[PDB]
Amino acid sequence: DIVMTQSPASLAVSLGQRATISCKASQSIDYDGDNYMNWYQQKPGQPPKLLIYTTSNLESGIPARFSGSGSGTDFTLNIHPVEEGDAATYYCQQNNEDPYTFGGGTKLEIKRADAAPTVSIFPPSSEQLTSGGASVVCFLNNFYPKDINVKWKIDGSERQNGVLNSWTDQDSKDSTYSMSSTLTLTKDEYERHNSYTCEATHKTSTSPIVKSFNRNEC
Amino acid sequence: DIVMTQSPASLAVSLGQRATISCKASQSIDYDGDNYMNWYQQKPGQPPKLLIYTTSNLESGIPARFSGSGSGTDFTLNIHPVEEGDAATYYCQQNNEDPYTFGGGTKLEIKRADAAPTVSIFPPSSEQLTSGGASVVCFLNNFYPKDINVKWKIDGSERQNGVLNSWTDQDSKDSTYSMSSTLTLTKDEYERHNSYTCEATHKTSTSPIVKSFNRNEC
Amino acid sequence: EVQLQQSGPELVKPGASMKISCKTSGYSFTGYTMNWVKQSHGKNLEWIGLINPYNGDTSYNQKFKGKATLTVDKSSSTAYMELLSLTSEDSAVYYCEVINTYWGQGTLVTVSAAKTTPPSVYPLAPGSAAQTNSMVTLGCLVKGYFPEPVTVTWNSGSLSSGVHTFPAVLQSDLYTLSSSVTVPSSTWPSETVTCNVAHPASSTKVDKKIVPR
Amino acid sequence: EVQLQQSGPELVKPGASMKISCKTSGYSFTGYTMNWVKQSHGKNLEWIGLINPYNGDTSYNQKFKGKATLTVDKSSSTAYMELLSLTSEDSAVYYCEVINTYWGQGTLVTVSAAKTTPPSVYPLAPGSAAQTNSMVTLGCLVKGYFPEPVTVTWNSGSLSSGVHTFPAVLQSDLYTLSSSVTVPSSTWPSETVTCNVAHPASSTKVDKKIVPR
Amino acid sequence: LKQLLEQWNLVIGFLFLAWIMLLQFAYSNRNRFLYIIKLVFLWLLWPVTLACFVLAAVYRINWVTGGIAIAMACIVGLMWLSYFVASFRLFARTRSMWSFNPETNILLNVPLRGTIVTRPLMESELVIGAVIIRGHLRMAGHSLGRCDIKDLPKEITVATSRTLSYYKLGASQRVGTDSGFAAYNRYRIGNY
Amino acid sequence: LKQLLEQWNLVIGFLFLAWIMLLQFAYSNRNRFLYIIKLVFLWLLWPVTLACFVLAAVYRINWVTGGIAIAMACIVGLMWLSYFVASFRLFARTRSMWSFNPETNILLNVPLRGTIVTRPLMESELVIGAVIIRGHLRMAGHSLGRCDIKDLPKEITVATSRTLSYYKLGASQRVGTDSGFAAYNRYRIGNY
Repeated sequence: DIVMTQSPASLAVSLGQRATISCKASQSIDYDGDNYMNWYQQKPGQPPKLLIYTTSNLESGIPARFSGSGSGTDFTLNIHPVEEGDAATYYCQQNNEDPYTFGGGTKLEIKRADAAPTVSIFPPSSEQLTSGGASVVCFLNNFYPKDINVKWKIDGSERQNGVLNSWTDQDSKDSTYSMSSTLTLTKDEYERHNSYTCEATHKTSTSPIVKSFNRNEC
Repeated sequence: DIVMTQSPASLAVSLGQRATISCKASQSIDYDGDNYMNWYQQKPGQPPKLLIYTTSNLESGIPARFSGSGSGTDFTLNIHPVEEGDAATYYCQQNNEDPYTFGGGTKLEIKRADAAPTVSIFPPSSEQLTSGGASVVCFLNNFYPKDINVKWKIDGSERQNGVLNSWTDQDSKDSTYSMSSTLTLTKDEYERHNSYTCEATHKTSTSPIVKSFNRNEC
Repeated sequence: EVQLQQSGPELVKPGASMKISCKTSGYSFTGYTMNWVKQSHGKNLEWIGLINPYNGDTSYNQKFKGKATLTVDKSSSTAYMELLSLTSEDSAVYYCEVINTYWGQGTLVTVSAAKTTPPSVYPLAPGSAAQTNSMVTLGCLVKGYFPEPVTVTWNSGSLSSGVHTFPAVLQSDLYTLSSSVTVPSSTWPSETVTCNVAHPASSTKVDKKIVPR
Repeated sequence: EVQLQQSGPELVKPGASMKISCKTSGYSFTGYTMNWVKQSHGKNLEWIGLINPYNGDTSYNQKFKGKATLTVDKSSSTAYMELLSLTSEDSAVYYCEVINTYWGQGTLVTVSAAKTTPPSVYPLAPGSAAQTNSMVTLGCLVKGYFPEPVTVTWNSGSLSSGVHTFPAVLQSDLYTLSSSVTVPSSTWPSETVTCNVAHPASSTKVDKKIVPR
Repeated sequence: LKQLLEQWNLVIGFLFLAWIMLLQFAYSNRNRFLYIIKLVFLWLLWPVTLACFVLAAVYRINWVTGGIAIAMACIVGLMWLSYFVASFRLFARTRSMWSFNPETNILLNVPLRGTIVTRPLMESELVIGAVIIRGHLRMAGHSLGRCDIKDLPKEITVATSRTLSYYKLGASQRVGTDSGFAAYNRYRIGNY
Repeated sequence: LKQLLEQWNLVIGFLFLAWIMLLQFAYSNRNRFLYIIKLVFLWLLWPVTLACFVLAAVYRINWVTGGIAIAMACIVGLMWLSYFVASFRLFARTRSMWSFNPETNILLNVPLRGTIVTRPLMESELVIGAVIIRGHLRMAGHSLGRCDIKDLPKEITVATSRTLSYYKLGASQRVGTDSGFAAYNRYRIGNY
C-alpha cells in the first residue's frame, strides 16, 4: 500500500522543446543504497511498454531522448527533443515491494498551429427512414485546438436534444482532432421539418461554419 | 618472418555499392581457435586509424557499415553502403607473432559521372623576369577522369623539356581531381616567341581546351 | 519472437466465473515468471499477482486474494486465471506479462445481465451535396450492437488512409460506431467502395456497397 | 583525452645520430606500453619495437637491433627513441602509439648533407588579361626551399575553401610548390589577397600580397 | 595396555594428502562431480576437528588441559549447530539438494536446456557478470554447461532465504566466433 | 608418559581449526591482509603432510605400514619440488613476490592510482570481465581497491612463465550511478 503521485495531470509541449514529468514516493526505498522506479508508456488500443527501469537504466530499443533520474523520494522523467510521435500516457511503478503499485498516469499532448475544421453533413439513409427514424451526421475533420462548440438547428430553431458527441484522440501524424456529432430523430418528427442546419464555432474565426440540407433535396 | 598479402591492389566503387577487400595469412594463425587480424584506414597527411580487431570486433566509434570476418588463412573486409568519404588506403596486421608484421595496402577510389576541367593559365611574374627567369603555369580544376593529356605547343612545336606535372589526390567532398602543369625557362628564351599556348585533351569531348597569351598582351 | 495469445472477449452475468486462457510460444514454457494485470475502466495499471509456472509458489496482494486463482498447464504451454464471483467492478481488460517487456493483446471481460445484439449498418453518402471540390467524403453508421468490440474497416482493410474512426457511443446499453473516409472525387462513381462490419460476439458479418443517391 | 606531442621535423647528415622525443599527456605515465612505428615511401607500414615505461624492458623486431634504442623519462612523462648511423633509407615519418588507437602527429626525419635555403615567393595574377568573369584564379609559386615542410595558407586561413594545393616537386635537389584559389570577380581587385608562406627549417616567414598590375 | 596405537598418523597423513589433491587437481568448479566431493571434505572437517579436542580432554595430562580441550570442542561443535540451522532455513524456502552446503546459504537459479540449473552463490550484488567461452556458459565461478549466446536466458533468480531477487539481461556482445559476454542487473526484489 | 602424545592431538586440533576459521571468515579474498595470510597456511601443508608420513616410517608397527609411509612421503616430496621449480621460473620473468604463491602460475596486472596492482589469476582466457560496485573494482575474484568507472584502465596485462597477453577495454556501462560494468578483450599476444 505504497502511494506514488505525479505532479502534472497532463503536459502541452511544442515540438523541439523539453517535456518533464515528476513523481514522488511515500517511501525512500533505499535498498543497499539503490532506489527503484520504473517508467511506462501506453497508447490507445494497446498494452503498455516499459521505457526505463530502476530509476535510470534505459530499456533497450528506447531512444536516448528519454532520460530518467532522481534519488530518494524524488523521481523525474525528462524528454528533451520532443517529436510529433510522443503522444502517450506515462506511468510510474515502484518495483520494490510485494504490494507492487503504479502511479496515476500523466498524458502528453503536443502543441501545433491553429487550424479550421472541415465540416460535412450527411442526410438520413433510405434504410433507416424505411425502418423508421432518422440520423443526421455532422463530421468535423482535422481541427486544432480541440475546443469547438457544435450546434444543431431545426428550421432555424436550435435543438440540443438527441445529440451524441464522439471525440477522437490527437492524431499521431498531423497532431489534429476530429469530431462526430449525431442527431437522432423519430420517424414522425422528421417529415414535419424540412430544413436541417449544423453550425461549428471555432476559436480561429469570428464567423462559424454553417452547413445545411433540405429534406426534399435527396 | 610471416608473409601477409592483399590481392585487390586498387578498387573503384560507385556510391551505395558493396566493396570487398581480401587478405591471406601465409601461416594460418590460430591460437586456441581464435585467429587474429587487424584492419587499418589511412588518409593523406594523417596517421592510420584502427577499424577492426581480432578478425571481427569493430572498434568503438567506427560506423557499422564496416565489418569483416575470416577463418584460418582467409580474411575479408566488407564495406556495404560505400560512401563518397570512403577514399583511403587500407592495411592489415597480425598481432599474434613476434614481428607483428603488416601486409601491403589497398586503395579505394570512388566512381562518379564524367566531368571536364576548367582551364586557366598565367604569364611570368615581374619578379621572375626581374630576376632573369620566367615561368608559365597552367591549372586544370574540378575534373573527374584522371586521364588527361596536357601539351605545350609553341608555334606548332611541342616543348617536352622543362615541364613538370603535379597531381592532387581524390577530393573527399566531390571525388574530383586537379592538376598543375608548369613550364620553366629563362628570360633569354622567353623573349623569343610571341604566343604561349597551353592545351589539355580530355576524354569527354573531341575538342581540347586551349588557353594562350601574347608576351606583348599585358 | 515471444507471443502471449489471448482467448478473446466474453460476456457474463454477476456472480459468474470464467477462465482466461493465455497461450504462449517462442521460448521454453518454464523458467520465466508470469504476472497478471487488470487495467480497470479508465487508464490505471494494477498488479494482481505472480506465479512460477515451473513449480507453483504463487504470491498475491491483500486486495485480490480470494478473487482469483492463478494456475498453469505445462502440456499446452498455457496459463490461466480463474475469475471468481464477478461483479460490476470487474469489467476490465485483463492480460498476461512476463518480465515487464512482453504483454498479451488483451482479453475483454464484461460483467452484465445484457443481451448480445448484431449491428445495423446504415452507409452514408453525400447525396445532393453538389460539391465542386476535389474531394468526396463518405461514411457509415453502425448502430445497435453489443458488446464491444466491433471491427469496422473499408474495402476489407484495403482502404485505411483518410479514415477517421470514432469511439462508440453507448445509448440504452447499445453501442453506436461512427466512421468517415475522405477520398479524391475521381474515385466516384467509378470505383467500388464497401464498408466491412464484423461483430464476432454475435457472429455477424456485413458488407455493404455505397452508391450515389 | 589521450595526446601525444612530438618534437617536430629534423635534418641530419649521413652517419649522424639523433633523438626523437614524444611528450605524452591526458593519462598516467608508467601505465600503457609504448610502441614505435616507421612509415616508409609514404606507403608501407613497419614495426620497430616496444618499451615498457614502468619496468625498462624492451623488445625489438629483427633488423632494428643495434639500429634504434628505446628509453623513457618518467619525471617528464617523455618517451625517446635514438636513431643510430642514419643513412639515405632512414628518411621517414616516425610515429608513437599506445594501444593502436592513439597516435602521435608524426616526426619527419630527413637525412641529407644538402644546404637548407629560404623560399622565394612569386605571386600569380591575370594582369591585364581583362578577366572579369565569375571565375577569377589567383595563385602563387614557391621555389628554392628544402627539405620539405613548407606550409602555404591563404589570408591567414580565411580562404579555407576553393583552394587547390599541389604536392611539392623536386628539381636540382631543391623543392618547389604551386597553389591556387578560385574567387569571384566581386573580390578582385576589390580585396587584398595575401599568400602566407612559412618555412620553419629556415626560420623564414613571408607574407606576400598579390598585385593585379 | 602397552600398545603404540600410533596408526592414527597414517590416517591423518592420508587425510592431509587428500586435501592437497583436492586443492591441486581440482579446486575450480569445472564439473559437478569434483565440486560435490570437495563439499563433502569441507563438511567432514567439522567432526574431525571436534574429535581431536575430545581426545585431548579424555587423556588430559592435567585439569588445565582438560578445561581448555573441552572449551575448544564446545566452540567447534557450537559452530556446526549454526551450519545446520542456516541450511535448514534455506531448504524450507526452496526445495533442492544444494540447500545443504558448508560454503553459502544463497542459491543461483539459471534456466537452461528445458530445465533449471542450481548452484551455491557467494555474492548477491547489484550486477552479475556472465562469460561465454567456446559455447560454454560460466557464471559466479561455476560452469553451467553448454549454452550459445543467442539463447542466453533473459531472466535468472537468486534466493537468499529472506528475499527473492530477479535479474534481467542487459547489454550483451559477441567476442569472436562462438564466444561472448553478457551482464545481468537486478530489476525486481520480492520478499519471502 | 607414553610420549605424551596428547600434545600432538592439541597441535592438530589447532591446525585444523585454522582452516575452519580461514574458510569461513577469509573467503573470497577481499581484505589483502587475510589473503596474504591464507597463502602462508597452504605453504605449510607440504611440510606437515610430509612430517606425518615420515614420522610413521620411524615409529613403525610393521613392514607393510613402513613401506607405505615411505612411498607416501616420497610423493609429497615431489609436490613441494614442483612448486619451487614453477615459482622460480615465473619470478625470472615477473620480478614480483606474487610469483611465490601456492595457488597458480599466472599473474594479473592492473594499473591503478599511479601504480600497478598485481594479483594471482586462476586461468587465462579470451575475455576477462570486470565489475565495479559502489566505486570499488573486482576482477577475477580479487579486490583491486577504489576505481571510478570513468577512470577505468584502457589496458591490462596477464603474464605467465611463457607468454604475455594484452587485453583492450571493450564495452562498458554505468549501472545505478556509482556502480558499473566493463569487459576486456584480448587483442595482442606476445612471448616470454
